[PDB]
Amino acid sequence: SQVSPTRMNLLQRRGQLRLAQKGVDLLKKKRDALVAEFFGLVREAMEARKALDQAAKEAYAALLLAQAFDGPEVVAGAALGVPPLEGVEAEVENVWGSKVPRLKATFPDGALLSPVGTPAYTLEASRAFRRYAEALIRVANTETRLKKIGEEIKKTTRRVNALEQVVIPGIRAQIRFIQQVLEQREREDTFRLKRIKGKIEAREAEEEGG
Amino acid sequence: PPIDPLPSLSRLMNNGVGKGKTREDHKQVSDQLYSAYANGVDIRKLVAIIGEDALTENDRRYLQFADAFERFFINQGQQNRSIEESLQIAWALLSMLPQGELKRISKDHIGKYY
Repeated sequence: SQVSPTRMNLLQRRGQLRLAQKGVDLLKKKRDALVAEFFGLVREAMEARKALDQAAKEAYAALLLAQAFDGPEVVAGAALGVPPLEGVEAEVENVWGSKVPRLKATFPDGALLSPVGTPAYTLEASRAFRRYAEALIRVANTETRLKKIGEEIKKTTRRVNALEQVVIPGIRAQIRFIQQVLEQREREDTFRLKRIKGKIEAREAEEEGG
Repeated sequence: PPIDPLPSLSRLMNNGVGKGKTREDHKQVSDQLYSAYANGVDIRKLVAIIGEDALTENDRRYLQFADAFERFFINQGQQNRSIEESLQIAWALLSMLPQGELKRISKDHIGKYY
């Protein structure tokens, strides 16, 4: 049905190996860079997280049975709610491992400025909102980085896997198949040329005999 | 010995064999081993292609059968196994696959060796 020609195809399939092997060489160290730096961000992430998780909650959990009627008061003095449509600051960024968007969680929420209410807890709960915001930026960058480094990792293992099967020995067997048929064609050459020789000698053998 | 049966294909597989001409379950355990390994090695293709996986929990059992058939069965050194010893223990690796997901072996033989 669809079968490869020998003479036309030859030159394409020899440069096929040149093109492939070199391309894949550098393709290799292309993602390697990006994963080495990625360890750096995942580790560093949680640094602020242990510190500020606990000092947020410090006041929160100590303002639940002194709240549920001082809930009103606390929300009043403080800076009103973050917008539900893009209260966060979304950033777009094109990078290898496809176009993945990032973002940083910084918005207003105030701190140490609610008037009236519980002496300590009110103000301490308001201040705590910062320790959500700030802390959240770390996870804001690593969970979006996670989706980028997903793309790379998967495409990487894909190419290796693929290459060692369909591609590489296939781009081989093409030269081989070609070769062998070019070669074998030249049996008929020699056989014909043989019989040609036989004629020639047979002709000069009628001058001197029969 | 390294024998891979997946590119292997024989001419007869129910001739010179049958109930009492070899063992009653020889004929049964033939086709069984074949499609069982198959569905193991198959997965190990598709894992690279997407994520680091390509399996559920109903794939994970056929998965261990490609390890099980491996160094336990295929490998043996040069030790002589008997026609008994072969199929007998071939049913201890077939305990790891669900018996309700077997379709290449008959049910009356499930009750003879489990």
